[PDB]
Amino acid sequence: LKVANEPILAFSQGSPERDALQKALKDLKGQTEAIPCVVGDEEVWTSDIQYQLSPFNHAHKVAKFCYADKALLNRAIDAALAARKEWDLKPMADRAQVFLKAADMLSGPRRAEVLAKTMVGQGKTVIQAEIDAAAELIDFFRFNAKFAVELEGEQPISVPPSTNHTVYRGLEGFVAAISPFNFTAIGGNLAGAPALMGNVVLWKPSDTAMLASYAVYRILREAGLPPNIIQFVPADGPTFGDTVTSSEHLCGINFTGSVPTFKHLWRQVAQNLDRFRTFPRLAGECGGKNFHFVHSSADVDSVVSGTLRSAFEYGGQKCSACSRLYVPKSLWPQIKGRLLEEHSRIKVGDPAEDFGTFFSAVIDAKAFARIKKWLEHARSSPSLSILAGGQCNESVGYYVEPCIIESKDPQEPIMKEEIFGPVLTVYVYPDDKYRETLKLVDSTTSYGLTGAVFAQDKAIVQEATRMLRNAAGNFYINDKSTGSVVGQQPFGGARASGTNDKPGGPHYILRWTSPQVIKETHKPLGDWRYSYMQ
Amino acid sequence: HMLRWKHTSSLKVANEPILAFSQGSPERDALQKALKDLKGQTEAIPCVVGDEEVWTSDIQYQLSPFNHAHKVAKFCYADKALLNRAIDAALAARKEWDLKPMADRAQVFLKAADMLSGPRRAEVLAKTMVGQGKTVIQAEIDAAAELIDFFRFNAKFAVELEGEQPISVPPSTNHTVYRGLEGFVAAISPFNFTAIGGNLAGAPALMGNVVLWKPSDTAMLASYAVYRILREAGLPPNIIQFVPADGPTFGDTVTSSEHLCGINFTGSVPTFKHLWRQVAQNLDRFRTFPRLAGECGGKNFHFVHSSADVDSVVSGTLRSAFEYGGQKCSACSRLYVPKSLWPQIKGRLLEEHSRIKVGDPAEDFGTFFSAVIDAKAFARIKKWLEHARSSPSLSILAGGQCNESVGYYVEPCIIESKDPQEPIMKEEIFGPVLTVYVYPDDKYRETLKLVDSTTSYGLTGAVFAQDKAIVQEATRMLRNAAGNFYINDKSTGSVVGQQPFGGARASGTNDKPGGPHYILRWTSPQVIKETHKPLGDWRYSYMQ
Repeated sequence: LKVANEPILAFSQGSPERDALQKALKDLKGQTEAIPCVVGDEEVWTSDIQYQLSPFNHAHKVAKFCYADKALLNRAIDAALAARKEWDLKPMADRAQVFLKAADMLSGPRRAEVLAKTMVGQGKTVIQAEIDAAAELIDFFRFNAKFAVELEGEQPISVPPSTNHTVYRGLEGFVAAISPFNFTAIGGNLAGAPALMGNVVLWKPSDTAMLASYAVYRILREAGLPPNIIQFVPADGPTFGDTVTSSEHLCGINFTGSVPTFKHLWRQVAQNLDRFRTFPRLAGECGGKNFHFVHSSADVDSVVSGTLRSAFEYGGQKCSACSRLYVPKSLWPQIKGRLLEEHSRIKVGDPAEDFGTFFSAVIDAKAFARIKKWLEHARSSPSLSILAGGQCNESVGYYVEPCIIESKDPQEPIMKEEIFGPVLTVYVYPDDKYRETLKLVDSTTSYGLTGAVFAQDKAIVQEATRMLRNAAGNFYINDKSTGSVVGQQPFGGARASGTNDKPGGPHYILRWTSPQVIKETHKPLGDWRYSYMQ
Repeated sequence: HMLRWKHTSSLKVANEPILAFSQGSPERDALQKALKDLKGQTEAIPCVVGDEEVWTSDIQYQLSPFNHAHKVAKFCYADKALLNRAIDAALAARKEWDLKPMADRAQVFLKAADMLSGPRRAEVLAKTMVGQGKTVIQAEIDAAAELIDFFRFNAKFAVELEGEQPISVPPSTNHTVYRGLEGFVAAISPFNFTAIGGNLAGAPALMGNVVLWKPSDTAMLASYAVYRILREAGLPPNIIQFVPADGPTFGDTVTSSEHLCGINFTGSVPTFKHLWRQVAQNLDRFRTFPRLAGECGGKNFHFVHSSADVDSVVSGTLRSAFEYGGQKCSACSRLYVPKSLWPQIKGRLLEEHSRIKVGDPAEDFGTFFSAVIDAKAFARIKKWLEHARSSPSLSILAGGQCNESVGYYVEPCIIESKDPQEPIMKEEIFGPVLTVYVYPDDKYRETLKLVDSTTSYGLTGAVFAQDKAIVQEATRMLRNAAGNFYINDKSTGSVVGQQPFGGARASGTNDKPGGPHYILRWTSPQVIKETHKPLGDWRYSYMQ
């Protein structure tokens, strides 16, 4: 199966895509969608009513949904389990066709819709929605389809008089998919990739991405996904976790989110290990405290633009966002001056009404409060100085200005802890301490997700690459630490950053299949004795 | 381009040929000599950390299963201090080993494979026969063929994996580095296959990991032989630490280290679950999330349809149930037979049964299988034989005796159950004990469901049938009852590269050692993107 990456559109004035997106945005203005839980084809409402708010205008309730209770979740499990055998017995190609059709729909007639719902519901600007809800999701669907179809061609050796064949079975049981607010595409992949491999899934989408998540769900159903293969089950986090880890039929958890939550689920599975019919597979992509490391030979313009984008795009709400910048003293006057000047030109505002907006409000009240706590810490710490930004205002939306901080302490808590907000901390190191500082990049935090080195000196790049081998699972030379592209930079890292199953690459789907090998022998067997025994 | 990437190589390997050991053959003469080399000998096997041979006070003996007066090895359990010293030294060796080209790491295993194939073949076979109680052919498919195949095929899979690279588009170049896991891996191997110990420790090492290998007490002699061959083949010090130990003690120590990054386990389900829980308990101490791999037991079936070839059923079932005393994770322990064929099959099984020779595999090559592994195994099997006599649902059709005066000798035993849910149909015995359930022909479908639902396991199984429609139906119905499924062949004897081995349900994590994907559990890939042009502005054109 031949596939290539979905083009990223330019959205120039008067372009078809810009016109379509403007209309789709208008289609959502003032609208609230009532989004039910979906079990099979049944739309189910509980009394546990919840609302998703537009981050940049929280008066706008973009969706009303509800939390599935334990009983509803248990029903969803039973219904899914009953549909699994037939789905798993379907040829891989037939299952792939659903995702390829969904991809075509997202590429064309549904593009504007999913972009708009991601913009209005999650607070993304045009381009951030485009690389996510369109390109990345489309790529996940097309590339995983290719990988899965080609996996069936990975067959063992047959020697006469026997024929051997590997059957890539889905896992027996159900998979729980738990997706984060920050990428529409990640939800699609967490539920979609296991389903592609013959699994059935309870999908708990993020509250704060409900609108776009349901849009993806409906597209999958319209593209031909049968009932009870993916159940759409928003729920209270703990309740969902407690329920799925209590079922003897749990066979996997596909998680993206916080370290402590993933650890909790892992421990719940371990506590209940004697109840399960098989050993559940846990996949978890968690956060990072990602670096941009600058050598004195760096191209300053690239450092500045790459760092502004990595640190501040989508309000810094990326697992891969740069939050610690290491700069040699010799380059600091240039980089400081340029960062502060460009900072003053960044527009924070309504991304639907003003396409000039660089980034918008953070996701919700809780994120706003957490980020404010870090800004307050930056105003308190003896080693920290806010160079620019630091303002926030939640009267209309959850607006946090981009903030640039200098730390005199390379080990300050702000250098170690993931904020998930538009907060960049800079540490200036003496040029003659480059090596010691590279070691600090590696040793300071608990994370291992992304990092970049900016340098134009080959020996330096080779040395830094070797030294930072385990400091970053996605490592960048002269580029920003965010924006991995499916099939080009498979994404993930180790240390505390998760299990590193590399979604976006060819091996990810292997976590969602439990292979069976069939040997058929075409001639009757001989005696049980062996010739040497005579 | 500041980073330059090498062309990846390819590797041509094929399965190691099984030798015939005919009279007057060089391999038979060599094996006889190697067996004589062991007669009356006790090897003192130390712990090895780096290149240092270390002894502790916890002295242990390995006995020859068929002559337990013969202590084939004296070894010792590493204490917690020594295990922690081994961890420290392995960790200090890891970065250099991980940075070695995959092809250089592969060379060690290819050299070891050649040594095992040729000059060391008789040695590892003899040590497996004498120490684990295997017959010639069981040792051959194991200590030679399978171990050699693991080393060669995994080397091929690993070298070729580096050719799996992502797409690059201007202005950037993307490359995947297949890093070893950061930390150490604990490998915990079982008594029943010499080859499994080699794979459990060796596969992670091949992928740039460092390993503490706790071999099975009852396979110490052969295991140390493999370890020595690896070192001789060029494995550097501190890459695989040879550390026999008390099982609980070993598990407590490795799961208490912040640097644990994997456990590669084959053995009992309860032990695997215990380790899994210990890792979960210590989750907050680890630098990264440890990867647990576990292959555990089965309760494997041969299912017979009325259309089956009777002779194939009988011979395949006798081998599956009784070879190596049924001490295989894949051994047939439940036989389902249709009433129409039971008179023929029963007659044949009983006749052939009476011809099975149990005895000393070193002294008498006529031996079909020998003693079970140890006193513990003997005791357990004895209790099951007693259960068969006591249970009103069970009847012993053949065998049923045992004698531990010289070796742990158990006759092959065939039992009929009238109850398809009898405990003996559910619980793994790991002994030469076959249970048969006879079902009415017209209930074959209902009976297929019973095959699927009766046990907690999903490892191996076979269907014997000449009807295509039936084979297709059974194959669909039994999809999750067996990770290795056989049509008209016995349920044991998977061959590397041909039948990748493993199963789910209670039988383990099913990572399919023997196949091309197993090595992926032991690498944590990094992707490097190098961009070759300056970046532009931070703004985008649509924002204008």
